[PDB]
Amino acid sequence: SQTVDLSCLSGTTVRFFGPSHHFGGFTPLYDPAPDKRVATVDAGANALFIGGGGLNGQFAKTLLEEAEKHGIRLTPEELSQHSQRIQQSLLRRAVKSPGKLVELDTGVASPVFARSFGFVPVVPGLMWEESEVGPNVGVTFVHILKPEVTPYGNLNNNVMMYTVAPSGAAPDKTYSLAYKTTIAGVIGAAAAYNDTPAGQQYPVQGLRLPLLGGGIFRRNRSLESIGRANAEGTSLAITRYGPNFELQYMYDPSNAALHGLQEAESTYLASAA
Ligand SMILES: [Br-]
Ligand SMILES: [Br-]
Ligand SMILES: [Br-]
Ligand SMILES: [Br-]
Ligand SMILES: [Br-]
Ligand SMILES: [Br-]
Ligand SMILES: [Br-]
Ligand SMILES: [Br-]
Ligand SMILES: [Br-]
Ligand SMILES: [Br-]
Ligand SMILES: [Br-]
Ligand code: NA
Ligand code: NA
Ligand code: NA
Repeated sequence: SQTVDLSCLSGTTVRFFGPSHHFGGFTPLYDPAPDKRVATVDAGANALFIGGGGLNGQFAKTLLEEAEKHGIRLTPEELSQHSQRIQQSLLRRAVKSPGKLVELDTGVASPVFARSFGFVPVVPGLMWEESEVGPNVGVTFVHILKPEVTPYGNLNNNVMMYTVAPSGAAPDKTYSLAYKTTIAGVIGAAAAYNDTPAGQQYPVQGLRLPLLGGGIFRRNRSLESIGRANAEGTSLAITRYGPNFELQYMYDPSNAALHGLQEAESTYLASAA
């Protein structure tokens, strides 16, 4: 990988991953010997389950494999239904206190989650058409994982996030608004989490991100337009919340997130001329 500080993100450290040793080069969600706590952001489904294909399926696999090692009986179907129930409940609570981090009651049982939070920057569907961007867009969840499903048994791998990105089929104007809102929810939820009691003990020191909306959600939208939305949304979210953590972009052979940030960086260099 290559790591640089971006002036257009107020000096935030960004790590751009190259191809991994794995088939297809995909970046692992969690590392075997991390020296800081990097929360990886699931490109979630509108229906809020952990499962299915792509990156969301890789999160399911990671959690299911750790559970199996610990002798926890947890099927993919149980994980899908459970994570959906938890996150539906968090979404309901978050919509009732929009723009605030909300926490699920600690009395709720979970085989995977020790503590769970939700955040909507604005009520989904209030400022855009759900028929265009899709349901539940902009919600981000933060989960502290139970030790028994924490990758490598390493405490620095005990936080995941889960975010619902807009559909690429939406018109440009509303897509840009929904996308910027979504990135605000990602950075804002993590920054807010770091101001909770749980976050004092387990601070998030980096985010590991895909290009959100860049998989099956993009439909016929160009990766270029999505990289531009990500660069603008990330710049704005960092201006709002001033997070201390670094950003990492998982390997993408299109380099779409990278290209969006490169364009914004050069523009920033020229902003006084
Ligand atoms: Br690797
Ligand atoms: Br490592
Ligand atoms: Br849905
Ligand atoms: Br399933
Ligand atoms: Br709102
Ligand atoms: Br909605
Ligand atoms: Br917002
Ligand atoms: Br807390
Ligand atoms: Br996607
Ligand atoms: Br944009
Ligand atoms: Br922070
Ligand atoms: Na759905
Ligand atoms: Na599945
Ligand atoms: Na996504």
